[PDB]
Amino acid sequence: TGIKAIDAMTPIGRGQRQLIIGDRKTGKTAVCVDTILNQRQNWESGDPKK
Amino acid sequence: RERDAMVAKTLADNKKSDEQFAAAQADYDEAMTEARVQASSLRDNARADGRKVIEDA
Amino acid sequence: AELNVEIVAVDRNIWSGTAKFLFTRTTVGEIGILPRHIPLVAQLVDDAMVRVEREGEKDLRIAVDGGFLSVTEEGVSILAESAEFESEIDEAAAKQDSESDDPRIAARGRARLRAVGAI
Amino acid sequence: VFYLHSRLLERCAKLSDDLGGGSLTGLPIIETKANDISAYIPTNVISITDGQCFLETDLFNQGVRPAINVGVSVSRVGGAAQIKAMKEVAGSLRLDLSQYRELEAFAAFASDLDAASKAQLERGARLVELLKQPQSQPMPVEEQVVSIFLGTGGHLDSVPVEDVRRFETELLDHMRASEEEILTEIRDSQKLTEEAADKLTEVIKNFKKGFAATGGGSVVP
Amino acid sequence: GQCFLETDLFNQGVRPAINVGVSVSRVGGAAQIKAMKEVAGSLRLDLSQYRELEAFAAFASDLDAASKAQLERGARLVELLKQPQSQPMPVEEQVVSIFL
Amino acid sequence: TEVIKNFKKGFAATGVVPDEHVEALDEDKLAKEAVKVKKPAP
Amino acid sequence: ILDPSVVGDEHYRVAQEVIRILQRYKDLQDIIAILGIDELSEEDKQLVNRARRIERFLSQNMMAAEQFTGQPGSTVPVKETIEAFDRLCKGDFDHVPEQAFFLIGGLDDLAKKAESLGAKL
Amino acid sequence: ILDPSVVGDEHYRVAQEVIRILQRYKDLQDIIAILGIDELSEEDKQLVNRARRIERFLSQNMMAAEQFTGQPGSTVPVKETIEAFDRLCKGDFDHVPEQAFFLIGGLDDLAKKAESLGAKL
Amino acid sequence: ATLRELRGRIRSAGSIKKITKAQELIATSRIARAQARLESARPYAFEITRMLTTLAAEAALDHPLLVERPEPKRAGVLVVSSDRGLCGAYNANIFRRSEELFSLLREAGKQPVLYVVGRKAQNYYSFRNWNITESWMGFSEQPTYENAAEIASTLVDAFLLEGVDELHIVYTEFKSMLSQSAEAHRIAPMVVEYVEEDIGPRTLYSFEPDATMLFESLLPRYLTTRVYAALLESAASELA
Amino acid sequence: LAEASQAHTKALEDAKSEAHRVVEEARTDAERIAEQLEAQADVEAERIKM
Ligand SMILES: Nc1ncnc2c1ncn2[C@@H]1O[C@H](COP(=O)(O)OP(=O)(O)OP(=O)(O)O)[C@@H](O)[C@H]1O
Ligand SMILES: [Mg+2]
Repeated sequence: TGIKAIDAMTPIGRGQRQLIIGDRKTGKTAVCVDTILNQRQNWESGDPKK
Repeated sequence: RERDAMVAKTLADNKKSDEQFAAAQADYDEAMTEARVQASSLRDNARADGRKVIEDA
Repeated sequence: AELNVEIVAVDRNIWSGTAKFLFTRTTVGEIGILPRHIPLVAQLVDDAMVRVEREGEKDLRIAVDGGFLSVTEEGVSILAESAEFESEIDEAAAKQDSESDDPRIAARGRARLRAVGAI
Repeated sequence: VFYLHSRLLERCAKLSDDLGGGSLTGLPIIETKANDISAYIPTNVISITDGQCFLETDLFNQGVRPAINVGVSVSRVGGAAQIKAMKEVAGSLRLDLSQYRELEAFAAFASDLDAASKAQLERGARLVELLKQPQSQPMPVEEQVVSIFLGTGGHLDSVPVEDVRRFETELLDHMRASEEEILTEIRDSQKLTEEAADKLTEVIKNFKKGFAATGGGSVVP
Repeated sequence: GQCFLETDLFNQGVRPAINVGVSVSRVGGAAQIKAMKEVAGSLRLDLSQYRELEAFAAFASDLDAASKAQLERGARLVELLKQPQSQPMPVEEQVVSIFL
Repeated sequence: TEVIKNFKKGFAATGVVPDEHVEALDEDKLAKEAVKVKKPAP
Repeated sequence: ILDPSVVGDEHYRVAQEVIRILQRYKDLQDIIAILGIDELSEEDKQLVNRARRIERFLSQNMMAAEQFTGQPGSTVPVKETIEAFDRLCKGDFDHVPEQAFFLIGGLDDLAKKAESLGAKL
Repeated sequence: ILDPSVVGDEHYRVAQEVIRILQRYKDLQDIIAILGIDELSEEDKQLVNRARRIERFLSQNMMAAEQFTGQPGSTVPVKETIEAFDRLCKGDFDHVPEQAFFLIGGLDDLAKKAESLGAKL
Repeated sequence: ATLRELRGRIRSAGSIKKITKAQELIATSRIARAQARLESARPYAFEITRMLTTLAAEAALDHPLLVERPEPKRAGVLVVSSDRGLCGAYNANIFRRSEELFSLLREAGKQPVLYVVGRKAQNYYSFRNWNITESWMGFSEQPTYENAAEIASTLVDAFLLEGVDELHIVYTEFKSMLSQSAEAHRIAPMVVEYVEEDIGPRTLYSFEPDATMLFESLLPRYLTTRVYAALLESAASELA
Repeated sequence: LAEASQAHTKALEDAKSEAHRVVEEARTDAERIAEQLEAQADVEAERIKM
């Protein structure tokens, strides 16, 4: 996810269902948008397994 | 008069000895902290005018 | 021979050991204790100093405040409000303390001077 | 409605090798009301998923951003979803923060605490300042490994807590410019072997003697 | 507006039991003669702030001189606003008493 | 203002340790600090 | 738009510090109510004083409230607000009483009401 | 069914003693964790060491760990368990090092471990 | 509605519980330290008592601090209480003991004059319109010898004189780590207690300049030592 | 005294030239940073171009 808290404390695998749950204006959309943006370098690699 | 002057200067130059010893660390730390705030004053100006050109470009 | 010396402050044991000779200054006059000596009770002068002399070391000079002194069959006991060894004294602080107008701190400073070998 | 959500979230799978080996990772978002995770739909989706990230407004206001409550957050997959380097440098992290959270009541009486207790207090403050992160600035896994190495190896005990973030930032900057080999072999081998740790420690010490705190003081041990 | 009456404030001796923190009038000074509008200008905000201060300072050992002055003034105002039942006052006497 | 000022001087506002009814301490519970002299002299 | 890129970094930093101070004050309020303010740290007592002055300085005399208070309203530019609350969070007004922060405009009205209460700034 | 009418009086006594010791250790654990270990008394230390031994002896070489370690699991009869924990609470093993109690079966395995770690009695 | 209020009250109680547990552990540590201080101050007290007894066995026991003035009119009561307030019945027990002492004094015609040490005693007595002669605050947590010296000096100078005829002290004796007893001691005038003979072929002491000068310059120091021990014991008791 | 004064100025110039070392390393890193970031700048410029 590119987020130290998640990637270190609550790691996410490939094939896993990770719930992002919060009150409101807590930063859930930001967490998911950063998880999306972090795959930019994996996309640049051109490797279909990455 | 010369003997009392002699050991008087003796304790006086022990005084001066460790005062010079302390001055060593004194302006050593002075010089290197100047160097630290210099090395970080530089390379922060660089980042700043970096953002200067990021935004005007 | 040697005599047991114990210097106790009001809230701490300042020193305790054995000695060869012990010089101080009672309100009545200076005095020197040696391993055997009459049982005695006395009051040190207000700016007293205590020089302990030991066999294999250098003599230990102490400044004492409001002290009392008693010699018995067991040894010497010195009772102090406060005590300060020689290797703990700022002679300049004690010097400017000596020239105070308050008699108590003036005596404190004079004792701190006597310990360092001045005055 | 439980079926409505579980039928959707069970299609996120990791296929076997005879089906291609593809995968679909799910990140369902749930908005609670007044932190009531005991509501109906929150209960359903917490029951369904493989782990939860609880974001809170009280942590968000205290400056902890992302506001992830690491005490109640969980991942039932765990270390199987990590590389070796991150599994090593961050296996120390959970109970560090547990100790810090159970010690922070004594923040005003660190003089009365044991040596190890004050050590845990300072380390926990540093580690909490470590997990903070700006928005839209994700870091690759090698830089996260290096940052959590800073945290758990003890190389932050010399830096003021109000200087950790910047420190870490600048250090990574330095490492991206000067010593790219450490990050490169972390990325390629997925493990931080002892020699890379030696070179990293020396890099940290040099950067420390080059780094200037905000109070003017030093950061050198 | 609303004049919210409470049983706690009633038992404490505050009668009428109007809770000034939540009571309000949405017409305001237009519903007052000019004398009372100038005299009782910021009375409700002053009393709300006084109740807040007295709830904060409930256990504090020593406080500022201004906090103490505010506590005394707010108290005296509270005992000024109490009034028996079946005992009305003309608007001039109310003006004079709030001036006090 | 002046009416209030001239009224406050003549106003009679209505503003000593209490009893507490506490019994007397036993005269032997009060501890006595003594000089323990070693010469028997009744 | 409370974002470092939209409102600038000084605006954002001051807002975040105000919010952090007020959140810590809200966390302490119950302890203060039960055990009293003297059981806190000196760190926390300082923070509580600053937070009460901040909570009061956020209030303002509005133009549409002259009917409820009789006092005309005021306008505060955004730069004056940022500077004022920066000084508040740093602690430059820890000597001015809690009042004189209550229902005023910018910094000059703060000075005026502080001198009306016997204080500098 | 931890009731004397089912398991027996001695089983109940031993279980209640173990629970009392572990609960007292749980009471002392926070003062240990904040102030340090010999801030405590020496009665408290005697109890803490006994409790560490008891808390570690409740572990076992489970049959599920044989696939990872090769050594077969244990099956301790309830009588031997009662005897072992009675002796542990009496203090008959307060000298054996703590690591001798991790993942073992009955009393004989504890003895063999103590011997391969240089202690007995 | 009251669900929000109930959850808020649960959070409030949790905060209070955290704070009180922290305070309990802190008090454990601090009473360890206070017991250490008391035990280390004990030896000087023992030895000054011995020196005083061996001075009094051969002196003139007519010091003002040793004679019970005929027709005592007033007694000085020093009440040693705490500043911080999270103690239990500590100040409460102190005040009930001092009230029993006041009734004892008034059943013998002595109007008590009141000196206090701490803030809680000042609250208790300022609420009851008492007239406290002199107060002392801010050192009930870690009392030092200079505070005891000041207190004892003012006390003996009010005794030797607007002037009192005996000095009492009400403090909490510390014992057992579970015993904290508010006790009333009479520190002046001292009763003299011929103990024993314990003098056979024993050698007589020598006094410089004489016996009575040392006795009369050592007695106020003894009273100050006793006041210091009282302050230390009351501090350890407050922490318990 | 001779010992202390010679050690004094020895440490003095040690400090001075090592400070030159650190600050010249700093200026090289400064030019490096300017390089990389301006590269980023106009490679983002062309992003918005397309
Ligand atoms: N890591 C972060 N650091 C600083 N600010 C952040 C961070 N994450 C989010 N924010 C800020 O928090 C605000 C709310 O973020 P976001 O919109 O992601 O929350 P949300 O869960 O989508 O709330 P909602 O769905 O109710 O709008 C945003 O304005 C964003 O600027
Ligand atoms: Mg959203």
